[PDB]
Amino acid sequence: IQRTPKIQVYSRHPAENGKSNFLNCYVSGFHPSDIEVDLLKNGERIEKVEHSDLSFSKDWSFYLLYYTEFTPTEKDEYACRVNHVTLSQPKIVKWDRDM
Amino acid sequence: GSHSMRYFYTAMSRPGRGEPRFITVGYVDDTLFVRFDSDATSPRKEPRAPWIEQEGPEYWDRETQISKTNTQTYRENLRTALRYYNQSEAGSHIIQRMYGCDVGPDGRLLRGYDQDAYDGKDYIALNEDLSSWTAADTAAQITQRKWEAARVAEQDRAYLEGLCVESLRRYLENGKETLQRADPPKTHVTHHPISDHEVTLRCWALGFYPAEITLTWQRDGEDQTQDTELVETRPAGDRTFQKWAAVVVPSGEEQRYTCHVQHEGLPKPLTLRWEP
Amino acid sequence: EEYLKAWTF
Repeated sequence: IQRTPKIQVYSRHPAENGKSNFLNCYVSGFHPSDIEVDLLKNGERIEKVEHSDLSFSKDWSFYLLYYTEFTPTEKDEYACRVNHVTLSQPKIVKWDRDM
Repeated sequence: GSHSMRYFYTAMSRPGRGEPRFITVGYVDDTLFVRFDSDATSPRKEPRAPWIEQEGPEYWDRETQISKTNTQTYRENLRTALRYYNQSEAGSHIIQRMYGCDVGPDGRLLRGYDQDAYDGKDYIALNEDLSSWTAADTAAQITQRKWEAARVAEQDRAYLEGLCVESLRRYLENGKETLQRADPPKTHVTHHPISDHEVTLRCWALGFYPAEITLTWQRDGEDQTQDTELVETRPAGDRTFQKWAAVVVPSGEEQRYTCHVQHEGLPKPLTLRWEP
Repeated sequence: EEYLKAWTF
């Protein structure tokens, strides 16, 4: 009836401090389709984040990619914050350049 | 190689917030090429890949009309599904459809699809014979009865054997630079101590297209399925995909582990190890 | 290219 989202946060290219890149939050495996996804820089919502058109897998579960341009540094923390009907509270997943 | 074309419909009711939203996306393999959204400012079929942009104005008008008619069809379907399942008008429900065709290297039909789901569960599907239906329940059996009476399967077969493989052939030629180019994975193994006597070995695959890939770890030549963490293949946003597989291994034992990579862009499967 | 005919449930 309801399926909770899988969440992955990662970069388009291998991370290099001071080098412009793309920050991605991929949400997949969820049903129904309504979902709220924010990208965060040091806890604050990044503006003008774009996302892909709603699509789904062979098992009917939905997926979306949210993305924004970013220049990673040593100090700055990034994350993805996701809410869905299956979640009683928003789920925050931190960006780790090794994942 | 072998190729697929698929259209994916999502129709989602939203009582109190207007008529149900209808979205269509079309793919060749793992490449989005067309989209329609009923909530768009001036809804029409829009190109999403450069090679579809050479289709003339007649193509776009015809395709837009199909989507506008579908918006109404799938809104009716949502109303009908409410009735067949004895559901209230207060709730939000979803119908999905996927349909299209697979072809081989020679471009001939391998198989056709036309499947619908209701609230994420199978509803009705065209069988591989393209001449009969599988209904998931007594509600879908009503639809099956209607579609048998109307000879819907024959009309789907004609599309799947004709226009579906005809347009896919054309798209593959027009998009040959990209659609018929496999990008192999760029691979490497990373090594991170977790603790004194445990390390994580993570095998990475980056920059590959299409999305289909196999990544596995072996220890002493034996598959390590249970103790491998494998993430879902994920889009990079530049057409390509990424994936990794990780295993936690005892310190000093790293050389007993091998990562194996299979992808259509590789002429032979690759074997990788941690390289200190 | 899509198919222009769709029958309802």
